Amino acid sequence: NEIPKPVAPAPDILRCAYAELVVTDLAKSRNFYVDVLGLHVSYEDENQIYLRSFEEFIHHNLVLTKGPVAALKAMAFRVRTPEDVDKAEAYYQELGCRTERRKDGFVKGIGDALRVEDPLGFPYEFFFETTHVERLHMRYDLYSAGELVRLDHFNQVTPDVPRGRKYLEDLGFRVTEDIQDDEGTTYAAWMHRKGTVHDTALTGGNGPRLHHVAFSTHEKHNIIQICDKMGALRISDRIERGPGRHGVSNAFYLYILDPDNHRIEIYTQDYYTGDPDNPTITWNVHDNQRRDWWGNPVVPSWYTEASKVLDLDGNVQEIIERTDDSELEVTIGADGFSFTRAGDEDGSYHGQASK
Amino acid sequence: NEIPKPVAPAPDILRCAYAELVVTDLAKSRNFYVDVLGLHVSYEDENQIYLRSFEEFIHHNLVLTKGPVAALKAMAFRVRTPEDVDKAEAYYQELGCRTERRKDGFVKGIGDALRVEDPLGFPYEFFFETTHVERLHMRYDLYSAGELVRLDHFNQVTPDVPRGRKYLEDLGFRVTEDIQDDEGTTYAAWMHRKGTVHDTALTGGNGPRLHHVAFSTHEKHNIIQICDKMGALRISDRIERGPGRHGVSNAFYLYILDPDNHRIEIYTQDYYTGDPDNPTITWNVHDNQRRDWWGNPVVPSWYTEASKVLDLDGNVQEIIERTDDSELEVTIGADGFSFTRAGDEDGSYHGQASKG
Amino acid sequence: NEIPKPVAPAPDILRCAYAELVVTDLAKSRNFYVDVLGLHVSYEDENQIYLRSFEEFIHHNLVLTKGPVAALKAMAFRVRTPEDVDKAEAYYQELGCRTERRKDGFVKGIGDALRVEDPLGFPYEFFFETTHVERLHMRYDLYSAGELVRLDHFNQVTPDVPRGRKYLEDLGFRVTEDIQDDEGTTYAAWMHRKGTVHDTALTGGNGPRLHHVAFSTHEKHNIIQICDKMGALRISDRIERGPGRHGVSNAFYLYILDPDNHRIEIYTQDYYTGDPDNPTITWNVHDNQRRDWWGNPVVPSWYTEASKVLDLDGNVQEIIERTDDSELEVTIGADGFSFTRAGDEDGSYHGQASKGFKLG
Amino acid sequence: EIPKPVAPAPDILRCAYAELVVTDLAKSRNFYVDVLGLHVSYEDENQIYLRSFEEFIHHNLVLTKGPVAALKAMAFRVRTPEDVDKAEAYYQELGCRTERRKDGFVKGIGDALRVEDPLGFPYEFFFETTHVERLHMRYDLYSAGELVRLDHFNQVTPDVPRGRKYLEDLGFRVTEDIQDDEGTTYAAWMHRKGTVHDTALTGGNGPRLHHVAFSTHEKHNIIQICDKMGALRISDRIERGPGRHGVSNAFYLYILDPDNHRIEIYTQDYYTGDPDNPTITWNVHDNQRRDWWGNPVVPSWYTEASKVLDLDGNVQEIIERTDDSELEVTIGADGFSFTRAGDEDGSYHGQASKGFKLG
Ligand SMILES: O=[N+]([O-])c1ccc(O)c(O)c1
Ligand SMILES: O=[N+]([O-])c1ccc(O)c(O)c1
Ligand SMILES: [Ca+2]
Ligand SMILES: [Cl-]
Ligand SMILES: [Cl-]
Ligand SMILES: [Fe+2]
Ligand SMILES: [Fe+2]
Ligand SMILES: [Fe+2]
Ligand SMILES: [Fe+2]
Repeated sequence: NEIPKPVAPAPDILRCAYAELVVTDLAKSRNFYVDVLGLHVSYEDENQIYLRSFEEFIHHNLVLTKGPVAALKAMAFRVRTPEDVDKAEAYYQELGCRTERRKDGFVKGIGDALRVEDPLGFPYEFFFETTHVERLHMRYDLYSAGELVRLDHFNQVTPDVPRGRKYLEDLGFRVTEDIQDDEGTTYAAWMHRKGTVHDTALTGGNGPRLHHVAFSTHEKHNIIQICDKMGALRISDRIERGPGRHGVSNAFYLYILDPDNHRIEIYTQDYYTGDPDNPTITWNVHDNQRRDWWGNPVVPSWYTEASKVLDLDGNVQEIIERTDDSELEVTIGADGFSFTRAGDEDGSYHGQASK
Repeated sequence: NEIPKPVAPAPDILRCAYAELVVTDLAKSRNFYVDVLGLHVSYEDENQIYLRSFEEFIHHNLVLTKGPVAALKAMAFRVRTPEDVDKAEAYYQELGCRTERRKDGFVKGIGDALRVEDPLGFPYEFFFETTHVERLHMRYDLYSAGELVRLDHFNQVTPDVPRGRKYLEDLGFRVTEDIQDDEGTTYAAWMHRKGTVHDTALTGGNGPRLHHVAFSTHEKHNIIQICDKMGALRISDRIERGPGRHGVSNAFYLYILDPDNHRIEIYTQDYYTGDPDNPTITWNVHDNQRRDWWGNPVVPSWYTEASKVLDLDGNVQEIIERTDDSELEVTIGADGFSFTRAGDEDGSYHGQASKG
Repeated sequence: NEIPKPVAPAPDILRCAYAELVVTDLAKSRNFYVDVLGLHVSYEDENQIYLRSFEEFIHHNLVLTKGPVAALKAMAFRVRTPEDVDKAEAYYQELGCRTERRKDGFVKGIGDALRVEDPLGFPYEFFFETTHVERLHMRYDLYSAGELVRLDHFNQVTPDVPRGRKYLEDLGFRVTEDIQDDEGTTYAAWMHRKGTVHDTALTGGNGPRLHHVAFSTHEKHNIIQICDKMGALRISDRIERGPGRHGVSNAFYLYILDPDNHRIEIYTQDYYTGDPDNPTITWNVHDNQRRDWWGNPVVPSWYTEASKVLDLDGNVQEIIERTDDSELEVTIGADGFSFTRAGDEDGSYHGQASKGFKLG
Repeated sequence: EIPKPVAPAPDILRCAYAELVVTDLAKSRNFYVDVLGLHVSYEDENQIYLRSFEEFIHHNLVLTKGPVAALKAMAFRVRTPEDVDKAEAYYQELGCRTERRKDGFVKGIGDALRVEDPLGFPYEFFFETTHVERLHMRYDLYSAGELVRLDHFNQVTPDVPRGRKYLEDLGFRVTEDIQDDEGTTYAAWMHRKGTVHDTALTGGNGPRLHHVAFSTHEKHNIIQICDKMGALRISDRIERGPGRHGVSNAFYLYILDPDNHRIEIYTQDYYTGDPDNPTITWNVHDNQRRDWWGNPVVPSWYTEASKVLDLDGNVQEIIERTDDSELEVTIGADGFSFTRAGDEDGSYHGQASKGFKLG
């Protein structure tokens, strides 16, 4: 059942670059991503909105495409050279995956691009060529109190984390942190190319589903302001979880829900991982500071809800149920538990979440 | 039932000044307030620790007094003149309250002071005279990433909020914000002298009990650091609620628990209330943004748990039960309700707390 | 030349409330205060713009009034009761000052108001009645990265600081901080009613002139953002001084210049002064951490330039020259001196400013 | 011209640490540990080894007691052990003096190569290093001014294009630079790790070390360092700032250690890891290029820098810049700068911005 390593060389992946999300009401989505969140328009028409963060120079970090069923259509990684698109094609072909190459791109402002149904059922895109736009990094006349400054990562729900981890490691992603138990189950892994804690991450669950797309801010007060704004707009019900400090990654975070329930994380101030012997951190699944360092409870919807993903024909990918133990069940379910201090019943929670 | 307005003039109260808290293990409490929270020691011996915030010049903002039963011993307000302590004494005597006056103070660093058992059963102190100490407001060589800069307010649990409110208004406190419902019930009120949202507040519940004492920080990141530090110390279980943004008050906040479960709020960035026609804001009790503006749920312990208070002899005040509706029950209990948008079923909660 | 204490009781002043500035080009001024700084419009027409801060509930904190000569037309203080406007009139009449009373106000959204040519030549207004507006304190859908949240203070240039200080003390302002030297000269004083470091302040120099109006932010990053935005708009030449940490007041600060060179300070995180025995802090004029705690030099324009003020007829008040020693001259001038550490030659400056600079 | 070797360049990850010679170890310890809050990895009577809050390698700064304060080595970590062999072959082909120590020059570094590079600078290349407790979640230690990473070095060298070409051959990519309309280069910034820079060249007499830079999380952390220095009554050791840079867009501060070694505190520059990352060239007369808010650049910033040592520990001879001086063309008596290109309003002629002339 393992995914064999191709003999063909892996493409040299720089970073996560953009996501294409199918949305059902383009105007409602535009209000969320432009008016609430302040992303910058790179192109729009009656069918699509192309958006970028404050410090981006490539054409976009987010494409909103009107469609009948809300879903992730592609999660796109930029590769180092044009020849790396050829490498990506040969690599996935050797893996036995369905691939589609468009020499003029799938979306505006991207050139030669390869989309694939990857071995975990996810629609990945690889591209080098992209239309450069004005880098807005010093446009403080446009800067919002909640400004989103970079695209940081994706998070994928998949049933077998070790299987997916090994596949991503072969593609050159390096694991930085993970969550395990003493019995040897892996519940989640984080992995990177660009020298932050992650470009993508695997959350154990029924999949393929897209858990979230994450944008960063400069400072913690910028995340606070997003929350404050949502309260002023009386859409606080769309704040799912946070704001908090993560255990894994050490980042300050917030999770919010778009009009189609696509989950967006806002994230800041993780650490440098670019050294090849970067120390890998393993948390125990029962540690109540692993996800929220302050011990705040993880709402069940965070574990159970995630976005559909599409195949290359635009149809929804069938889901495979996780057979490994469930993080939700072992921590906050009827027979779950967590601790503040390992071995101490004081500050422990049994069959219950924290707080 | 109503508390009459005295003929005697009310004392001119400046602000909340300090609390004296009884604690059971002086060493454990010191470690919390000094090592974890960073408050500054004005004086300490084997029985008491006198602590002050970064910007304070009066002797202290907090006195920890070792004793057998953890409780509030005195909540103190400073008055404008020495003659206002005379006014306070005559005022509470007309109210028929027990009073006790000491020209040399009850605690170190306070001179002529009046303590009273007020009409709600709380131990109030009024004083003018205090020993000035080094104001540490520019001692950035001492400044902590979580620095507590000022004492901001107290919050009192009392069963009948309107009764208490009228009494505090006659005493010169002005109501800035409150929480009511559509059936004539008041659940909470905030009231001030110094021109911030409050110097004290009333929370409807069984009482007298002390809900919390609140200290300010300069910035929101200072509150975040307190949380981060508690995680590093592996004492995140002592974070009760927050961090968040309040609806009422608009302040950024955090609630933590000391070793005797006394609740401390960290608070920043409320607004100016010093004009006498300052607009009074009333929230509906079912508005899920009233306590946490982001809609985060209020944990039941925040409603049910609070500190004992002492009388002037040092004995615990008997608790009188609230008969008015319970904010817990009407918002997050089995028959509770809250809304995100008034009149919208979407984003409303029936018989449970927000966010799952 | 002491100003006597009246027998008539002083009005009970709450706080500074608004300033009326005469501006020469209303559109250019609106661009600065609304588009650059983010203040909120309460009312406007062809002649005036009425602006308020994020947390204000009275009608306005600033009125911009088109006129031929840019100047301060009124610094306004709110009093506690309607009766305090009568008290103000009686008080200033006893002081021998010219006064003008308008039962329906001088500017929109203010009711019964008294304006006075005060003993230092400044146009003060006292009022209680004002039209309440929507308080925007939780309108985070409007909140700017540089949001101005309150009006904090005024600062006045006057030739004789002790004379003015005594008069303001009789009026009920308490001095929180001052700058003096060891030879009896007062260079500046800060004084309050509302329980912050100040509602107004006196800066020694030729006057009457208005030094600045100050607005506060929530946090230091908000002030940084104003600077950053001015850079992006390529108007960094309108940043006069800062950003910095003050010694006096301990506030984080920035000084900028509007289209008519009216100086605006942005300010945050001073301390509580409401207790009646609040300790008064006196800094020595030669302490190089007194104005900028980090030792950064005070640009000469900060000491020399300030706005004209008008009398009740709208004519510019004549300027009276300061004869006391000049803060500029004694610190950064040719015979000037400043220290980092009292009594240490190392980190001291002789005949020049700090950090490697001299007067242009 | 410095030729491109046939031998492959070592794969450089990032700047890693500097070794600074200091004259009074206790006074230097007070500055770096007590004032700035850096974390001790090792110390004795001869040296102090210091790391930032988020570091896992042994150290980011070695303070070595010696007779003459100077930079002794600026060290870059390479990707594999074999890259140290590549460094050695590369610099030997360049004709540079090299010294190889299989067990390191300083504690907590293993196999290492030091070289006197073509610009006169003592560079070290290493892979092997002793891992230590990564303190990134130790909020019980976190100070209000916490220094979280080593970010970069800045080198003073007389001929910027000559140095830039050599660094490009070594794999560094230019992100930003400062030039004039007549083709003079005043400064260039260049990176390996995907930030604006790992090292930078400032036109001037050299070799000299301009500064070492550490990062903070947020801008308020830099403000606190200034506030703390005021409280300690050492504001005279704040040289320049705080400010926002034009070049790099980072929030910054420059301070001076007890031997006048300049330390920058820096935060919130941008991502440069894509290979077609857009370069940005600023005009030397643009008064927003160094401080975005137009604050004047203090003359000492342009004239003063640290000595550097050769592999024997002797001070490297200084070679004079012959290209135009940035100080002179901008803030000297014949200099000029502008706020808006072509606008006399907001321009400065023969003095610095904001009303000052040179002291
Ligand atoms: O600790 N977890 O909950 C994490 C850590 C990093 C992330 O970006 C995330 O989405 C989850
Ligand atoms: O803009 N300059 O002054 C710069 C920009 C970045 C730096 O790291 C520096 O030392 C100077
Ligand atoms: Ca003298
Ligand atoms: Cl609340
Ligand atoms: Cl000043
Ligand atoms: Fe994430
Ligand atoms: Fe409170
Ligand atoms: Fe001011
Ligand atoms: Fe630098």
